[PDB]
Amino acid sequence: DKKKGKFIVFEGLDRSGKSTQSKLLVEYLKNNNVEVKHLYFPNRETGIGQIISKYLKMENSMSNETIHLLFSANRWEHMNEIKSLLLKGIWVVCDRYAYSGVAYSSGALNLNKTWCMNPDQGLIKPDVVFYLNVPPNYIYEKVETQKKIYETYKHFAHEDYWINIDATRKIEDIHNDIVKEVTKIKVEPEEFNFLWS
Ligand SMILES: Cc1cn([C@@H]2C[C@H](O)[C@@H](CNC(=S)Nc3ccc(Cl)c(C(F)(F)F)c3)O2)c(=O)[nH]c1=O
Repeated sequence: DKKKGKFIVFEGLDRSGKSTQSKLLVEYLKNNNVEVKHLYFPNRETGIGQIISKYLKMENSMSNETIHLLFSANRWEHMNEIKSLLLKGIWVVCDRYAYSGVAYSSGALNLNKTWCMNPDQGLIKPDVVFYLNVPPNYIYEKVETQKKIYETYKHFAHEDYWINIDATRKIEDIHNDIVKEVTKIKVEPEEFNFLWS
């Protein structure tokens, strides 16, 4: 029944260095003989993710609710896999999750926050979210849009699982900070928890 692996999500704006730091953490975990799967959302695992790619390339004109639900569906299609890995003691490091879903739809597309949160209710909750904080300053690439998304990400800032990381600092120092925070996580197995608990 118990979750044995740890689940770490990285969030942040498009440029914030999510993928660099997530890659570095994976490498650190592996170097230490911790088994780990590196995942990212959205992905192209099935046809759901293929439609999402066409959206982001602005090749289709999909409505805001339709795309929002495809992003959430792409997370749901991964829950079996993520549950099974964590049950086995394999850690999961994931680049973006439901927090992106809410921040981008509610920030960029002006969808109601609660409506945006609902379809991700019940997803596995991560142990920690590292939010790679880079203030936006001078699809979605316009700084005003980035600022809207930045503002909505603040909806999560007060939560205990949410770890703000100043991602303007040196790559090595960011990595050391993330390793420092990972070493604080409880080592013992625990019950699975779920969004938005
Ligand atoms: C997991 C998730 C992510 N996002 C956004 C949209 C996109 O998936 C990501 C922001 N990064 C982007 S838009 N990268 C990007 C930039 C340019 C281009 Cl062309 C592309 C593409 F190749 F995918 F099209 C991708 O975060 C969402 O809006 N909702 C979600 O649920």
